Formats: sequence, structure tokens, C-alpha cells
Amino acid sequence: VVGGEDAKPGQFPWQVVLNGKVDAFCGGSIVNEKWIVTAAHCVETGVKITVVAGEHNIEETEHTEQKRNVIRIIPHHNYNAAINKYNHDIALLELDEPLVLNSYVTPICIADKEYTNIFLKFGSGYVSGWGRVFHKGRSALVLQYLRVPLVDRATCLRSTKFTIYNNMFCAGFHEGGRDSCQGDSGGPHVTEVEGTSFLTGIISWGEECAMKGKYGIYTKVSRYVNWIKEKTKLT
Amino acid sequence: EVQLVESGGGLVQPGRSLRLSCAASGFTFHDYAMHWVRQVPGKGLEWVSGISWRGDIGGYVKSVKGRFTISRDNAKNSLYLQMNSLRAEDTALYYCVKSYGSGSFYNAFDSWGQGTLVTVSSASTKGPSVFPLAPCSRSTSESTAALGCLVKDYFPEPVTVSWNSGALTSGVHTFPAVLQSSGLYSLSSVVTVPSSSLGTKTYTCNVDHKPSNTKVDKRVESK
Amino acid sequence: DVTCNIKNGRCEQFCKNSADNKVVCSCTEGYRLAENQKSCEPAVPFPCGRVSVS
Amino acid sequence: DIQMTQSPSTLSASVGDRVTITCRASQSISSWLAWYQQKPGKAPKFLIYKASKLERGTPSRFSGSGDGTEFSLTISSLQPDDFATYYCLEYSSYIRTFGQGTKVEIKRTVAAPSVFIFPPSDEQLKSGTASVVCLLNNFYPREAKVQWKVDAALQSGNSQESVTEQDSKDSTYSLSSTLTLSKADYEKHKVYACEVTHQGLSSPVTKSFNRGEC
Ligand SMILES: *C[C@@](*)(O)[C@H](CCCNC(N)=[NH2+])NC(=O)CNC(=O)[C@@H](N)CCC(=O)O
Ligand SMILES: [Ca+2]
Repeated sequence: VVGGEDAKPGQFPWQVVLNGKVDAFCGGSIVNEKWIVTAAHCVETGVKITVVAGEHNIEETEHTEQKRNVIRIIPHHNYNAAINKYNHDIALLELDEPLVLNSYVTPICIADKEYTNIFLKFGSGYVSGWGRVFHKGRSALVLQYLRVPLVDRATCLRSTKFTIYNNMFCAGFHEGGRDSCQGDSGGPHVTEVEGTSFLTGIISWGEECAMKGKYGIYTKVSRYVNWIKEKTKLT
Repeated sequence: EVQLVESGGGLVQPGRSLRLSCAASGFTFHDYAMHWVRQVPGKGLEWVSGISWRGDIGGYVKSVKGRFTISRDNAKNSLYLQMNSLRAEDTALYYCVKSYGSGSFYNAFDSWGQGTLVTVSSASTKGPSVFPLAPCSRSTSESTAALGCLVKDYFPEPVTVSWNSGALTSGVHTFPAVLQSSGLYSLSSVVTVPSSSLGTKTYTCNVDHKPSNTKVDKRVESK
Repeated sequence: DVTCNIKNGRCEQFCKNSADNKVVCSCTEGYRLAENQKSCEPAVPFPCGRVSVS
Repeated sequence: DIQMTQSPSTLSASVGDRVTITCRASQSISSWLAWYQQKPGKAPKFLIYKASKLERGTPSRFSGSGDGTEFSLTISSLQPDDFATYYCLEYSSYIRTFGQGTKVEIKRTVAAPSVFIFPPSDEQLKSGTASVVCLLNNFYPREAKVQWKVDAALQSGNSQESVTEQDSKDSTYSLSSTLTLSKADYEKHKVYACEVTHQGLSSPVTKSFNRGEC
């Protein structure tokens, strides 16, 4: 996260980090105690992934941490079925043992297709993660967060030569300087609705980070919520 | 320097076909969507077709897609338009155009070529005759002296007229051609100079008509 | 009077239109419809999407 | 499908004036509006994008404003080289509807034409046709009357006119008139005359020549 602020412990209890041979390569969100949602381009790699929830400062072992092995990876079935790199950029992780929900480890809410999109069109979301705090710079130690406005489709499409699918949306600032970045991928874009946070996107991609005239690109979760509910349903 | 050089246009009989090409340089070709915009008699501009950097996004104006096909070849920095089964109303100047800024397919255009002229007509090519325009006598009362070239009975447009291979440009007027009752075009290009300077130069008009592969260099004198 | 197309039917979370042009509210999993029938209250110790060091 | 209606369609104004061209969209296009300048014999030139931002190399006297359905291009202090047709372009839709264009002409002081007559060439006479050309040079305004006379006899249906575009420096016009004749009917007469009427001339001006002497 470029240009954000230090979060407080417990401020984003649905945020998890993905660790592999390299630590903290991506982010994710707690769906329930056995399931994480993230971006497919983070996890369709064959890397053996450990998930850590309740995390705040990734340099120190903190007593709130809960570490779990990933036992299954489900990229959305359309992700591997196409050449385009970021269309359908979403994936589910099943965990070896259930999380223990508490103040630092809490799921994110997920509305149905209609209402996830309504909340998104409120136009203000939060992103968080431990990715780079400058384009090609150093990564964060303390969890970062950032309020980002929704960018309308016409503006988004005209900001890039690249194809922006209906399964993507834009968020960021006209003047630049504030954006998600490499390493934040798979983390949540959430909308607060009377103090209840709902998942509205997945951090997916962009052309560089925080460049003026460019915006961050997010997977549109509303298009996938019916799929999420089915795959993560507990018994 | 941004360059967009269109070619392949010209005169064609109804029902036959043409392939327009535009070769590009002076920018990163594959960072930009590219487009064809035509200017039809009256001087309306009309977007015809466009294509995204990768060739997977694009579109067409009404009533052309069954006959027109846009494509691009990023290795040759070229854009193409296949035009089949041509009709009279396709006659226009076809410009190659580049999306501004992000290179988005949905942007407006910042760079334009010079255009290739497409003419759909039954009439056959005919090269021009170039005749001198030289006054019979010269009046002391006129502060300027005039001479010219009459470029007569050709088809199709255009002819380009220059004087002394482009050295002489001040005081030159090349008039728009008029269509004669024969269906051939005529024009004249004239130059005027201060009367006393007349003898300090030679005056040669260079007329070029690519459709007939005609090139003429006429020296104009008094007689 | 009160429909879902104005202000979400005054519901804190979800709204569905019922008969006689008035609304029924609902809450996402882990929440209970509050006694005022507009607001939502927790039905679990750690309901989704809430900060609760509070 | 979005309509773009530009007005006025033709305009005449003096150097240093302020001129405003408006463009109306049949439905809202936000700020996705561009302005082009097209000078005679040249390709259109990108002036303004996103309704109000200037492309590099477009003078600061050009200004754009507006959003939704009402837009304007403003020229602060108009110059002789600003003679052109200006077009708006909506790019909210992929169809990219252009405006009809506004032709802007420059007013200047009256200037009388210089008049010249050219006889048919010998080489053209061999082909069987004779063209006699009369030139009206560097005048304003554009309105003028040209009448041909052969042995004091007014001609009709025999001649074709052509006009230049307004000149980008001195804002004047030039005109040609071409009299076309059979080689046969050319030699049935002696005196060929061009008579010119223009508000810069007090009385009409005639330039003639005699066949045979030329
Ligand atoms: C996979 C995930 O961690 C990253 C995050 C990118 C988000 N960027 C912005 N501005 N929100 N996803 C990617 O890196 C996807 N690839 C790209 O964006 C490429 N343009 C270059 C990748 C790079 O800069 O390293
Ligand atoms: Ca820690």
C-alpha cells in the first residue's frame, strides 16, 4: 500500500497474509474459519503456502498469530481456462484446521450479488496489506490501509490501453500517489456499512503503483459471491 | 516525429476492392489503439473503425462491417483496412489515426496522417495536359506580374503543383479544380511577383499526377 | 410509504419488498434482526466484518 | 447513438475579437469532448481534450469549458492564422460522433483585386480547344462579379470560376475564371475581354487582348 496509514491491531481482523518459500508474498481475507479468499495469480503457482491470521507487524512473532496449512486451492474455474492474465482473478484456500475466531481473527461479511454491487457503488472502499509502500520500494512492517474512491467505468477504460473486463473495477485517485501495490494482491477491498464491513473486491493489478493517471484494478466480488458461498459452505 | 503514412487508395471501379495501409513511426506502435477516420465530400469527419493495441477490441460505423475489415500487424507498425465491393458513396479521404494518451481504444485522436484518397467511379484514369499561362503584354501600371500553368482534362484528383521544385512559394496560388462537363478535372496554378523582379528568375511549374503516372516540368515564358 | 427503492427501506443491512407497499429487513449470517426491526445485532461472539476490541 | 450539434456553422470576425463556438450533445457525455482545428489542405489538428485540457503546442488563447450536454471552445484574441474549420468530437461512445464544423472567416479591410488576362497557348490551340483565363488577385471581400466579352458581346454558360480559401497571412482571396472555346470559334473573333466588378474598385476594370497579336 502506497500512501496509506498504519492500521491498529484488530482493525482489520479478516486480513490474512500468505507465506511460501518467501514470506508475505500476498494477502487474503477470512471467509469463515476454514476458508480464505484471495487472487488466483497469487496462488496458482504450486508453492506450498502457509496462511497466518491475527497478524500485525510481520517482523516479530506476536501472540495473536494463528498459522494454518493450506490443504486445497480452488481458482475460479474460468481463471485457468483463459489466456488473459487477470480476468477472473480470484481463488479460495481451504485450511487444515479451523481458525479460532477472536478479536484479531474475524470473517469479512459477504452479501448476495445484488447488494455487494450496491455497496460497491457507494463509492468508497478500504484496501490493506503488507506490500510495497513505494513502487519497487521496501515492503511494510505494520499493516497498511487506505481509503480509495471508486472510479467510473468510462474513466477506467480510458486510463489504459489494456482490456478492463466487466469482472474488474477501478479505484484510486486522479492525482496519484495513493494505491495498492505489488505484494498486496489477494487482499480485500471492503466497504463499511454502519460499522459492518462487506467484501466488494480483491486487489488484483495495475500499471505500476500510484502513478498519476493510472488506477488500481480490483476483481468485482459481486460477480463471484454465489460461487464463494457454495464452495466455502461448512458441511 | 510522429509519422502516419497511408497508401493503397486511389481510383477503383464499383464492386472491386482496395487494401489501405498505414505505416507508423515516432511512437511505440503497440502502446496505442489505432483508427480510420474519413472525410467525405462536404468535409464531415466520421470514425469508421478502430482496433485496440492487441487486436482483440474494436468496432465499426453502421453499414460497413460486412464489407470492411480492420487489422493490425505490430511487427510492421502498420494498420490495415480491407475494403470490398466498393460503392460510390465510399468516396472519401481516409486518414490513419492514433489514440491520444493511454492508447485506450476509447480515447480521441492526437495524431493524423495526410490521408489516402479513395475514388469509386466508372471513369478511367486520364493524365493531364500542362499549358503555359503567359500574358500577351505587360502593363507598366501593375505593381505585380503574373504567369501560371493550366493543368487541364485529367482524372482523378489529385494533382500536386509546385514551382521550381518547391523553391518558389511566395505569391503562388493553386486553385481548386473544377469538374468539367466532360467529367475531367481542370485547374491552374499561378504566381505573381513584383514587376521589376520578373527577369531575375526562371519560372517552371512541376505538375504531378500519380493515378496516371504523369510527371511534368513546364517552363513558362512570354512568347 | 416505505419501500426498498428509497433509502434501503430504513434497514441497517438488507431489505425485501413485501405486500401492501412496506418492507421486511434482514441481516447477514451471524446477525439478528434487532427489536426495532431496522437495526442488526450480533448472533455470534465474533460476527463477520466488525471490529470488536469494543 | 449520440448527436453533436455545433453552432454557428459559419462565422466572420476581426483580429483580436473574442469568438465562441458551442457544441451540444444529444445526451450527457460527461467531459469526454475534444476539439479539432482543420486548416485548408491539412489534416485536423488536436487542440483540446477532456473538454478543457490543452494538447501540447496549442496556444493559450484557445480555451474549452463545459460538461454534459453544453460545451464551448473560446478563442481569446483571434489571429489571421486562426482561419480554419473547428469540429467537436464526443468520445463517450465508441462511434465517435463529430460535430458539423464551424468555419471561421477573418474580417479585414477592403482590398481591390489585381486583374490579369492570359490567352490560350499555341500548344493548346493545336489540340482543338482554346482556354482564356482571367485572374483576380488578392482581394477582400470574397464577393466579386466576372463577365466575359468577345467583341463587346457578353458571354454566357461558357466560363467556370474557382476561388482560393482565405489566405492565412493577408486574409485575402484569389479567383480564376476560365473561358473555354472551340479552336474554330476562337478564330471567329479578335478582341477578348475580362470585366471585373468589386467593391474595392470605383468603376469596373477591364483587361483585354487581341487574338493574332497574341
Ligand atoms: C499479485 C499481486 O500482489 C500484485 C498487486 C498489483 C496491484 N497494483 C496496483 N496498482 N493496484 N498483482 C500484480 O502484480 C499484477 N501484475 C501487474 O500489475 C503488472 N503491471 C506488473 C507487475 C509488477 O509491477 O511487478
Ligand atoms: Ca506479527
